[PDB]
Amino acid sequence: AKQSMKAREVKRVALADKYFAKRAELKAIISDVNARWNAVLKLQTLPRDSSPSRQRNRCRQTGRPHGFLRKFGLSRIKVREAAMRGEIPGLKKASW
Amino acid sequence: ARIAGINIPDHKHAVIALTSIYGVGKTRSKAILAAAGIAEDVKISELSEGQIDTLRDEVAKFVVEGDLRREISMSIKRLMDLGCYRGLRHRRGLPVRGQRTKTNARTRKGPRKP
Amino acid sequence: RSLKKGPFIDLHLLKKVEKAVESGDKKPLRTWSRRSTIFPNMIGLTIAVHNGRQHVPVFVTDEMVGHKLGEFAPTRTYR
Amino acid sequence: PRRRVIGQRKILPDPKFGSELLAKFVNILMVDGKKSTAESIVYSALETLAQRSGKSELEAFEVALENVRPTVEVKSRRVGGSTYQVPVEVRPVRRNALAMRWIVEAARKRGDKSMALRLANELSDAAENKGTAVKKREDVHRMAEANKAFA
Amino acid sequence: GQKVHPNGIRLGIVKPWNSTWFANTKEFADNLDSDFKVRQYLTKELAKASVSRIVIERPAKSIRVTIHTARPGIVIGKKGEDVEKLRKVVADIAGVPAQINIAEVRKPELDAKLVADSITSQLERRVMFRRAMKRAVQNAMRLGAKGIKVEVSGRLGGAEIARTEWYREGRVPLHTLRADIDYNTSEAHTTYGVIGVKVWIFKGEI
Amino acid sequence: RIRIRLKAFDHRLIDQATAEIVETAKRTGAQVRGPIPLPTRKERFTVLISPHVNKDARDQYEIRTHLRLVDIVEPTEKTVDALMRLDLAAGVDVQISL
Amino acid sequence: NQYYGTGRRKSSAARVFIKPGNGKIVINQRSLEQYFGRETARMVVRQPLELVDMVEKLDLYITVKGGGISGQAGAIRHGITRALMEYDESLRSELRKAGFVTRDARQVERKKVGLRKARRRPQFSKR
RNA sequence: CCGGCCGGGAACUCAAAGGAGACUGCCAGUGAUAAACUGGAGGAAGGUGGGGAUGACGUCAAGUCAUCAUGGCCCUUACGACCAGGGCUACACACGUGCUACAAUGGCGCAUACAAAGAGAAGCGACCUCGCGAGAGCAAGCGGACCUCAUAAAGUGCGUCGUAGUCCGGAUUGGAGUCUGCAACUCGACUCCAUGAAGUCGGAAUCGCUAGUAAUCGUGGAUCAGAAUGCCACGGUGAAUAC
Repeated sequence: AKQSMKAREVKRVALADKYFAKRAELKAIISDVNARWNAVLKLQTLPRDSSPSRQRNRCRQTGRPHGFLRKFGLSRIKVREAAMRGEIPGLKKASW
Repeated sequence: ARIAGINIPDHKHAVIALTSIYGVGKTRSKAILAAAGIAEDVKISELSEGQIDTLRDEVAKFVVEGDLRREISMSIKRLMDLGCYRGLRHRRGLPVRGQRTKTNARTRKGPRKP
Repeated sequence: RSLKKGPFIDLHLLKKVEKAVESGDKKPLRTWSRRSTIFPNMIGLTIAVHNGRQHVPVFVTDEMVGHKLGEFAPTRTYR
Repeated sequence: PRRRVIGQRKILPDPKFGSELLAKFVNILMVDGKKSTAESIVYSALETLAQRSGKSELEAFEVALENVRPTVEVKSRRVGGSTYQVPVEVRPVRRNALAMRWIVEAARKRGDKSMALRLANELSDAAENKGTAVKKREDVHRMAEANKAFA
Repeated sequence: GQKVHPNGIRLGIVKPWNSTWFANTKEFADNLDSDFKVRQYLTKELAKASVSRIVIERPAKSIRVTIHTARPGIVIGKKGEDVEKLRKVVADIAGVPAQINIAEVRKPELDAKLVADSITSQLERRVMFRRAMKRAVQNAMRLGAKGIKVEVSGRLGGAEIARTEWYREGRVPLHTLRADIDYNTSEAHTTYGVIGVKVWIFKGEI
Repeated sequence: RIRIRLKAFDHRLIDQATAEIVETAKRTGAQVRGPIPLPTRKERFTVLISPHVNKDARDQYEIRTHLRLVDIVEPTEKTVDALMRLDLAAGVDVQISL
Repeated sequence: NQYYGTGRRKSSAARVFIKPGNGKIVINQRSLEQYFGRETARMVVRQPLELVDMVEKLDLYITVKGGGISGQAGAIRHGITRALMEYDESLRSELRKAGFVTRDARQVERKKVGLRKARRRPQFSKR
């Protein structure tokens, strides 16, 4: 789904684990009941795609944004296709 | 029974007849009767006069009828004279708090025209 | 509303407001940053706020202060 | 009912009087699957019915329900391309089923305080057959009496 | 569009899974996508080799890919340089130390992947479809094969409307769940577009 | 003492594997409790089956994770030497935590 | 001595133990009128004991879990009738005839896709 | 230490694997002595036991070129790409599907009982302290029949309200906040105080349901940083009626 969008997604992940989880430290530790200075609330001139709330969780194969399933990492369409062929282990039809 | 204004409520439990005062609901009324040391389920009949003006003395400590109506009106006028979104929105007569006007804005907008 | 800790403005708008009050209110400011809570030092400036297509000038009065910028720049034109 | 002739399921009798008749009466009264509430209403209402009439419990109920049971009822045919309201003889299970439905419905129509008073006053108004459910029975019997010409 | 995939409804009954690793939720998606990459690669790079199945299993941080193919010699080659090349690149893809095996699919005209790939190859060599289908049904029924149905579809012979034209011989009991129905599907990218080839092969009743 | 907790998607495969670990352990060492079964986790997935509109057509699927617990009591050196490097299972996760 | 019945009913399970003795009923270390005897139809745990009577016949220690009120009660009824192997297969003529040894195998029907609940189909517009 | 709490017991619930079981098998009657039907016994279940999965050849040149793949056509300093702000949330209106109501079979306050199914590591997050509350602080335990989400609610027992637009109903609006997130103005969710519309059972018409069903009551999950009255599941109470 539009190569550009998948490339954009990889950009957001790479910035997400470069800056944040290392300087997202700020928003967890210094924005707190400690002193204060306005400074670390203004030290969010980090490139806005380091934010991990900007990944979409696209389908791993087709990049489809909607219908994602976090367990399999795929959209519902590729979950069904692969589920029926037998590449998803353990998964089968359900009836109860 | 003429408490907090021209408000005269009576023949009803004191937690609920106090709710007739514009600016006290159930919580604030429990606060008035607890602060004045009055049981919650006595009427205004069967309640003494010194007891009544202890309720007057307690209801005087919150912003009620006139002061509250002009405080609310003052807030809305400040918004409509700013010309913010909440003021233009408040001014046209359309829902303020980001609700749906495509359909079902009907309290705020009034019964349907043609 | 929001935020027990700090209000919000962008750092570029912080610097443009500091330089705007230091060297006097000369010109309206191009601001895209509608995210931004009006500060009391911003009183008297003319800050044009982007409404999707146009920067509309907002003259800051004293009672603008507990508000975002974009409240004074409507985005949809209804007739 | 197109093909399937059916059986019927057996209801547990009343836990105070052992009456399956009155058990079906608390099922007719029950709303929203709340059976405890309905049997409380029936015990209160029939208890004040037994206290008021002084007879007993379920013979005061059986008299008050005996005055509202329909004899025959109208029923549509649509056989000869016409709308007929033929009179037809009611089966006994349907007879007291209609009796209870009319008592309960008329008791929901009344304007007293509690449901036990609405239904106690409705059964008391049906004991000397002057209530609303007896007007429903006389109405049904005027329809089947006017249209007697179809059998 | 209305029939269930006849492999998927038999997954616990008679047919096995082509992936037989266990994994928790942390690495289920990663193992699964790594399987898409090794089947994608290993399907593209053995297009001439007539490959039927590729079965992945992961015994304790190592992949074990089994290539069910009809021509094992062309997969292995003159002393198996091609196999060690393939496990080198599968070890590159999956990131684990790779093993690789080759299972010889004898009777290749009873395997639906090989039949659909056959008919697809013939359709993209511009032969008429009735020969491809009809030959496939005849030579598949010739060796065992208690039933077979093939079904091509879509703009067949270069038309401007799309037909299907399926054939079948013998018994293909598709609602019976203990039936060993070997079903598979290919696509023929011709100069008129895609032609879909499905083939069901009924082998036995349990 | 030594709990070995096995998980797999196939119940024939897990009770084969745990039968092998039981007879291995109590053959070499001693005091194996037994394959206690510990409820199957059924994770259900309900996907839309069509590539466009049509909500009401859905396909329901499940993954059943089976556990077994063994809980070998005696810490013989022979049973921990003989218990390692001997699984021959492919779709089983073992946990050999003491 | 000690006589057992398994006795389940819509997601309940009532262990029913019977010793011969008085007419007391002990359910989850609690009396009958205190467990659910403040509520609807405590008669149904007493229905198997009116087919030949319990007046001072047998003390029963019962322990039910799962289910609701009526589910637990029906589970105890089935549990006592399964636990009247105290007397022989005599009782299970008449106890069969009241419909008490039947495990009432009505369970809640599952919700099905495209239906709001088990059979209530969502309402359909114009035609 | 009265709590399965401990030693212990493996009976029981239960867990999960393997079996038995239900086939008109037996009996009576009716029937071409046939198929079968009706009734009866035994049995947990009786006649495809209940439910699901399973959807024939084809129909609608039905839906999807926007999941993907793809023939042809078309743009290729642009119909491609990057960015910020906006919009998809607009509102004289009309329709669909739902939720909450109009109450006393109820509202509110106090006490108290009984579930099933699930999810959880960049996660679920006890206990304890602070806050009226949403929540905050320190922080165990748990990759999990062990810990957490997590108190089921209708129910029941007391008291009150008393047929009032009312102690119904909660929309709307003002103020004060909490959390998530670079960021809640357009345009979140939740909390507290205040406000307290419309609505008193719905015109023509129309819909769903045959038994653990409808009705009604809660709980969970997927997507998800945060956002469900929707969707998918789970149990509690539990009908009426079918000539």
